[PDB]
Amino acid sequence: LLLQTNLINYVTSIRPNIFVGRAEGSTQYGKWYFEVMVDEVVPFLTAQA
Amino acid sequence: RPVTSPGQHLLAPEDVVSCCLDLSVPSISFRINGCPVQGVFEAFNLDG
Amino acid sequence: GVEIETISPGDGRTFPKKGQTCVVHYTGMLQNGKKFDSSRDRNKPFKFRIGKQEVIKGFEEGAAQMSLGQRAKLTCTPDVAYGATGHPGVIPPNATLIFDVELLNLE
Repeated sequence: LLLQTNLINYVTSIRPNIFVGRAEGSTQYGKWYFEVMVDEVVPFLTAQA
Repeated sequence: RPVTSPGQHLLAPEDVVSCCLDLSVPSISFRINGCPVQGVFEAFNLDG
Repeated sequence: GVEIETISPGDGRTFPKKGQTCVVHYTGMLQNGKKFDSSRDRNKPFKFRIGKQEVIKGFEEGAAQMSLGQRAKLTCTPDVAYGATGHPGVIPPNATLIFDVELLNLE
């Protein structure tokens, strides 16, 4: 019923400029693969996650 | 929506994660270090 | 009673033993609700000794089923938790409680 308050951290994101899509035949056969690496933990920086 | 898999944890340091997509049939499947995860997505619009 | 979903890193062998202190960094969460209590924002470890029967049954039960270093997603039922009338003024009646704990406890 009443309003609530809480601290909250940022959530932000970035993209490669890698565009694809199912066209009417020139879809470039719809097949790409991801890969990521992380070299950190930092489970609790200040407060939340 | 948790998924059962071996080696369950958050994104630990020194790990590999990836994915694969098919535009023919909507099928988004993921995988991690060692083995793939037991969960995919399907049946979504792809008009963009 | 308790159905944890642990997380890998940590020792994973040194279980708690009776009559000893257990540091935590619990952050409460209501079922389909909001945060109501936490110690990370308060910056205090919240030491407590198992065996004296002062903390809630579900929290100590979940702490019993784990060991040093490993994070977890504790779940508690209303009967195990406050859910007969509820903790007054904060928890409603017939609640179902969630917790997640990290620690650097001595033994």
